[PDB]
Amino acid sequence: SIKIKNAVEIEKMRVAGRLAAEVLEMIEPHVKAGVTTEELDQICHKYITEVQGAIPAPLNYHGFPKSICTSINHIVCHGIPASEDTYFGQIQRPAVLRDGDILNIDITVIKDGYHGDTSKMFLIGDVSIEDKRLCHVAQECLYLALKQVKPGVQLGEIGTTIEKHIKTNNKNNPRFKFSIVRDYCGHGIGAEFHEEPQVVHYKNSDRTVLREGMIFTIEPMINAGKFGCRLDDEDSWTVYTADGKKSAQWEHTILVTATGCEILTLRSEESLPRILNNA
Ligand code: NA
Repeated sequence: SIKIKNAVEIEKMRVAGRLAAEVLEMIEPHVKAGVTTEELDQICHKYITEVQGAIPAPLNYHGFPKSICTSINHIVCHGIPASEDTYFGQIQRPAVLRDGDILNIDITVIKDGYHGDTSKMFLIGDVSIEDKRLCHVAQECLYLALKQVKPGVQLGEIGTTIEKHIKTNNKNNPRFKFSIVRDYCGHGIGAEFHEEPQVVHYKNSDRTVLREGMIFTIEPMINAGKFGCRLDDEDSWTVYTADGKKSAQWEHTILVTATGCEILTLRSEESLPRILNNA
């Protein structure tokens, strides 16, 4: 059943959302060539627990071995912080940032029983034009989906909007053609991490109607190659592009308002309004 948050729950979700954004703002100066994902995990864990008085959800509730997810390059999602680069057979399982890398840091914070879920891309040193375009177009996908959100809109319009943007990108930029990951989706979020509904990022005809008070994530994963993914069966978590090309993701937790949406995880650096009037 999809939850409609009451005024008290919305305020707690606003606090959780800001805390999750704050972690991403705090960590930025630590993100650079030669730092391990393990170090970033230690700094975030300590900040979340000691400064925010909050909980890292993945470590405590999801059976994740660390506090944050750190996905580099061809890792799509659920990269595991570590101190050393390892291998899944022939596939690199990176842990140490290099010039030219792209990194997603994925933060899920709980404060007073409510969740804030967000992620962003960081560009490490001099990143190629193709990697910049991938990160940029993935963020455009999130931002354009947000512009469609208001009461009465069918859920399928989110993925339909994202796929329309990627189709246009691919028609206009044959050198920088992208695909949408199909295996992972956004989701209702609140008192529980995984609530209804499921939010797919590709073209679909889901007729679920958005209502004021619903809270859910939009988190499109865009691949520089084909859409397919491969799960690390050794560590249970790491998801790779099946073709070894890079992948980028941006996520916000969002509240449906009377006329649009509120971006609970908005960061200070973003040129996106915290409250969109899409009416
Ligand atoms: Na990636």
